[PDB]
Parts: sequence; C-alpha cells; structure tokens
Amino acid sequence: LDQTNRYSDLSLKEDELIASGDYVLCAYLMKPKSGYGYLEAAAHFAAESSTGTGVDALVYEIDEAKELMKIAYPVDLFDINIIDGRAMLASFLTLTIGNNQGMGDIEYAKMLDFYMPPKYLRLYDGPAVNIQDMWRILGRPIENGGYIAGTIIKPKLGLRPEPFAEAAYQFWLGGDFIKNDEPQGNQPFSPMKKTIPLVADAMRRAQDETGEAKLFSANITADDPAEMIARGEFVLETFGFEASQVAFLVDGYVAGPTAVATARRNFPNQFLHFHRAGHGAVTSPQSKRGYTAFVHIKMTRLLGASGMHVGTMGYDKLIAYMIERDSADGPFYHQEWAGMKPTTPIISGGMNALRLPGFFENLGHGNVINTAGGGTYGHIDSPAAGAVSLRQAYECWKEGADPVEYAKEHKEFARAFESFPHDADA
Amino acid sequence: QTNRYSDLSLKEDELIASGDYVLCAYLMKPKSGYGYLEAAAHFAAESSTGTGVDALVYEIDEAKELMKIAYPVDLFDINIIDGRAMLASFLTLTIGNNQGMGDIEYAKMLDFYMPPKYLRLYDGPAVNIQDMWRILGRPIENGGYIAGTIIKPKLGLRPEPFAEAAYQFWLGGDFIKNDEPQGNQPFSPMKKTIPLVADAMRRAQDETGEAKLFSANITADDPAEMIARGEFVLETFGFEASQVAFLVDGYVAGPTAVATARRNFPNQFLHFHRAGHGAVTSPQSKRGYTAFVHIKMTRLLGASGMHVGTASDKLIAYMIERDSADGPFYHQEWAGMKPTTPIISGGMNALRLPGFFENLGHGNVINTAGGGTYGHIDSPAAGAVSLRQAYECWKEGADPVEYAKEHKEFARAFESFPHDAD
Repeated sequence: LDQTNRYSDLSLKEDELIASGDYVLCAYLMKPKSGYGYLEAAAHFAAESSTGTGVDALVYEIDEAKELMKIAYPVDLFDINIIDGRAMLASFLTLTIGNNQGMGDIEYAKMLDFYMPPKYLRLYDGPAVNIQDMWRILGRPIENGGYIAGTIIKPKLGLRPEPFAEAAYQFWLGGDFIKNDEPQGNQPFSPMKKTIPLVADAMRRAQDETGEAKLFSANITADDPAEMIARGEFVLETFGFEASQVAFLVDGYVAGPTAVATARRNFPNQFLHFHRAGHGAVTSPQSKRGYTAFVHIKMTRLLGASGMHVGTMGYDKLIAYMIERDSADGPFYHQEWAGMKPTTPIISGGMNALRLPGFFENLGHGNVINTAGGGTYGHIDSPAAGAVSLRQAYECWKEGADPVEYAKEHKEFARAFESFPHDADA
Repeated sequence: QTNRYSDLSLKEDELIASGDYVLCAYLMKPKSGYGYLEAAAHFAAESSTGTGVDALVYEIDEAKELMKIAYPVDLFDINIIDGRAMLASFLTLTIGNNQGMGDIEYAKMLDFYMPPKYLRLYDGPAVNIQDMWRILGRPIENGGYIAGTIIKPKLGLRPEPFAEAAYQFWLGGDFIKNDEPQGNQPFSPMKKTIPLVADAMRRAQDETGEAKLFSANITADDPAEMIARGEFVLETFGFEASQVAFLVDGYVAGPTAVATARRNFPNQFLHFHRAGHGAVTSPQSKRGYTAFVHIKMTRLLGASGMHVGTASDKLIAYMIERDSADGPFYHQEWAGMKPTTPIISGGMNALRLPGFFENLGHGNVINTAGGGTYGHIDSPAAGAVSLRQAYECWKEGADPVEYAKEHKEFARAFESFPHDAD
C-alpha cells in the first residue's frame, strides 16, 4: 500500500521532530480492527487526520504490542484566525482527534499526550489571570499564597434566592470562595437577576463582619455568546465595587472551546474558572476513545483557563505540574511553556482537614483552590468552622507543626478530629 | 437518597401527559459492589439537586442495564436576554458530572423526550434543503438528491488548484463543502482562496446555466472570528451570498459555536460538521450519548443539515426530517419545528444509490462522499451527473439499462463499475 508508505516513516527520530519546531506531536493508544496490520491502520489514521490522500501527518512511531501510535502534524495544517493571526483549539481537535474517531478499520484510538512547538504554542491566548490575582485580593503572598478555602452551597441546585444568599453569607464568615454549581444560572425557581444581587449583598455583609475579602465564581455558560456577555456584564454591574472579586465559571467541556474563548476574550480581567462537567464521557480510563484528563487539562491552559478542575489526585500531581509550571513532563512529551501563564488546579471530590496535610506533602505545596463538599459541610460546628479547619490544616502543614499539637491552639481544627473520628488517627 | 431520587411507581405516560418533565433513557452499569436502583438514584441526584426539582429514576431494567430518569423542566437554564432554552444546560444536567461518578462503570444516553413547553424554547432550524431546492429551481416538496463533494485531496491544495477542482466539479455537481479543518491554513489563506472559489462558482454557473451551492467553514474558538469569517464569505460571494452555507465543526467547537452561526447568520444554511463525535457515539463506547441523541440535539440547535452517514438509523432520518417520529424509547412531536436535512457520506456508485433510496423512501438528501463521484472513469463532474441520473431514474421508475441509452454519464457508470447488479 502506497498510503502506508506516504503517511508513515518509522525512521524519523522524535528528538529531531521536536528540535525542528515544525511539528505538533500526538501520542495515542490505538488498536486496529481484526485483520488490519498496525502500520497500515496507523498510516490510514494519519491520512484521515490531515490530507486524506508537504502537510501530510506522519506515523513516526508504533509499538504494536503496547497499542501505541505516535503522529507528527506539520504546524501549517492548523487553522489561524483571520482577525489576529492566533491559533484555535477547534483546529487542533478536528485534525488530531476529529474524523479519526469514526474510522471503521480502528477498534479505538485515544490521545494520551501531545507536544506543541514554540512557534505554534505562542499563538494560543494562554491565561491572563490565576490564583496570584486571588492571593492579591485576599492580601496573601503573591508567591506561595497557599490554600483557598472554597465550597459549593448545598443543596447544589434548588435553593430559592434568599436561602442561597443566606447560606453563602454563613460560609463566607469562615471561607474564601463560593462557586455556583455548574448547572446553576437563571432557572425559574432561582432567577439570575433575583439571586446575583442577594449574593453580592451577602458577600459585602460577610466582608463587613470579618474585615476579610471574599470571592465568588458566577456561572455565565450559555449557547448564545451574546447571552454569555449579557450574564457577564449583569454580574459585574451587580457586584459594582467588588466586580474585581468575581470569577466567571464556564462549562467548557459540554458548551465547548468557543464558550471558553468567549469568556477569555470578552472578560480577560476576570478569573476564568473552567468547569469540566461531562468530560468523563471520554476521559474515564474505562473509555478507549477521545483523550485523557491529562490531554484535556493541558488544552484548558492553551484556552486561557485561570483555574481548571483536576479532581483529588488519589485522595495525578503530573497533571497539576503540567498546568502550574513553566517546564513539565507529560506521559510522552516534555513541554516548555516559555512563560505562558500558569493555570491553577481546583481540587474537589470531598477531603477533610485531617487528610489535607498528606495531600499537600504529595503535591509539595497548597497553591490550589479547594471546592470541598465533605470537608466543610461535615464539620460538627458550622460550614464556616469547616472552611477555617481546612485553612488551619494548610497553615499547620506550611509551619511543619504536628497536627495533634496544632489542634490545642486551633478549635476549628481540633473539632475536625471530633467531626471525622474514624479518619482521626489513633 | 435511593428513596428520595427514585419512584418506580411513576407511569411514563403520565410524566409525558403532564408536559412537566424532560425524560432521558440510558444504558447504565454500576461498579461491581453497587446495587442498580442505589446507583441510578445516585445518578439522578448528581444530575439535579445533589443535596420540587429533584430528578427521579422512574424505570430500571437491571438485566438490560437500562435506566430512565424524569427531569422537572424548571431545572433547565433560560437566557436572560430572550427567555429561550440553551442546550449547554440540558447537557450539563443530563450527561455532565454523572459521567465521572466512581460508583458507575458506564452510562450512555440512548434517547430523550422534551415536552412542548420546553421544546418550543429552542431555536430550531431557520433554513434546510427546501431553501437549496428553491435556489436550484427544483421542487419545494420532494426536490430530491443534491449531488455534493469534498475536493480531493482533503487538505493541502493551493488556492488556484482548489478553485479549479471546484469549477470542474460544479460543471456536473451542485454542492461543494470545505473539508472540516479547511479554513485559513498558511498554504491556503482564506482571503486568497474564497474569492477564487466564488469566481469558480460564477464561471460554472455561466457555462451550465445552473445555480450552484458552496459550504464555507467558519469554525473558530472566538465567536468574533466566526462572525468575521461569515461576513468575509458573504461579502466575497456578493450577488451569490444567498447560495453560501456555513459549516460549523459543532462536536469539537461545541454548541456555543453552532448557536453563534444560528443566531448571527440565521438566513444562511447552517451545515453541522460532527468530526470527533465517534469518541462517544461509536457503539464501541459505553459513555456519553448515541449518534441518534447527538443528531436529535442538532435540530434543537437549528442545524439546517446534519451529517448522519449511510438501515435502522433511518430512525435518525425520521427524527430530523418529520414532524412526528419515535426514538428507541420516546415518541416526539416537533409541533412545526423546521426539519433538519440528512447530509450522507454514501460512497455508493450510481448503480447502488437506488437501494439506499429504496430503504429511505426518498432522495431528499445532500450527498458529500466521493466513492460514486471520484470512482467514475471519465470525470468527477460526470460522476455527479451519474449519481443525479441514478436518483432521477429511480424517481421516474425507468429501467436503469433503458435509461442508460439516452444518458451517457449513467451509461459510463455501468463501464465504471462492471461488478454490481449483475
């Protein structure tokens, strides 16, 4: 087959493809359909992912036994804005994980990593805002400002405007950060133009009573970008003098990259909180299709997410490092970011003050936003005392104090012991 | 939780008759140590109120790995600007966080129902194949097959060769579309290529005396870029701007990209490209949603035409082209919501197209695949004319072989594909 010959070259060296700065590389788990040879199916994938039948994509590496295929994409395949000469993720996705996901000769193919060379990477927006901007608002250090105590209000959807605002007020007496639940917006039982003014008033009340600054992440997701812009402007107008303290929450997996670029390019001076609801449909290890969480979370930095949800890391630090450092390793590719702004990890899926010190030891820092369910609403006293116990668990860790010794001086952290007694170490 | 988020005593028919519930039907298998109704209820919670508007498991078939949930309509998000529905909300509630739950091995959406009060809040299509029939001078009802292509190779042609292949195709064919990644690549910049494509279309119109149709890729991250591309393309097509379709890569760019086209360019056929959809809609996937559910959703968003491929998935065709249709689980009335046109990738030669038509009941479709066009021994033009002839012959119900004499392009298809119907 001349298709196999034209669209593969196993003699190309990865090192030299990287050195040329002329190629986007992607690594995939691929398995052919029974009867198709690995190299023929791979070359066919490279063809379907580029020219069809020199801007041809090339299979440069196969491991038939490991079900591993590696493809070099000449940079000039990728689409460029007519308005500003910048890159679009939509083009990266359509070539490298587009048509190639419907091919009859392939049982499955999943992107595990990619490499973007400097001349292409620098054409992406990258983030304009991150946790540094939140540290600045809170009056914490601009380097290693540490842990931001956040929550979702429970119940997650269904609270009328007034009970929502009252629960937010109660939380902000102790915690830093509240996010809308990702579906939360302008539902008939809690309209946006009723709820948002009461949340802004709740935030001011908690600020007046504590003398501390607070943070809110408002859902602006919609289909119509005019509606995302209307939501964004209404929220900033409503928060008024506190408008700088509002993050914009975007469901960028189900709404897609265009919704995310809408927030990034219309509201660059606001923290862009990327919510990934629905991502598991492809990123689950149970799926052999689409792309991994690692690939997803790396692309969100390119889009300019200020913070990205990354989960619990086993309670996965490699994903955090790839978004928060200038120089990082994927499972297959080393990536230099050339000072593209970090995206902040936002951790979720429970976690309580007793297990926080081990989470920080593994990560090597606590420069993260935590939207903790169990950790705050499981505290015996109050969700506010729960958020204080979480910050105190960070402060204890940063000091290197002994948690139990630390508890003697810190009632909220002490009462965490009595809150989670079967977590609490003998 | 299980008690709160499930009620198996609820009757599907009364949920539909209330007009107060969106219903979703899913293939669901719990993790090994988890009971089926416990997992389903937990899924309903994660898909609604977590903890009036609690979503409810109303039906499980543990043996069939099947779970049906009722979603009170008031859960769904509404635009502040125009009081209209947004698909982003239906996706985040019905196939959102529920796709990352540790106590579920897999859950895939197989069908959904929208009651009339909520359905009518969606844009629906504003344009479909009827608008193309009008342009082509063909009947407004059952105007038949539109003969289409993608220029080969897929990507890589310079502007002048791309425009030349478009001119050559249009001498026999009706419709050309960008390949889905084709836009403003450096080797074929949009502002060089589109003017030459428009020129090629005018030359083909002048020599044939027939109208032609082009589908221009306007996909981008930035909605401002989608609008600049769409404006540049209408400006350049000038007097032929009515004959331009806007192609959006709606799966990889998402519903916000499609609404951008739908709401800024409602007067232009919105051609929905689904590159990457296979990552979830493949029968090999147990996650996300089926091609049926995907294609159903595109009609809501207002796709004028939707790629559906090429027997029983004409269950799909009926759901996008009719006012009244049945999914695998739910009957849906569209109450006059404009139909979405199937765009097929049907390779089939002029001699095999008939069996496709036979199975469909009609040839009211746009065809973009190349097998019957580029496989023709003479020219891609001749191949397009052969496929039209194969619709026209099948429509008139003439004898293929008797029709072949008097129709040289269909004739030469017999010599082009000596195997088949023999």
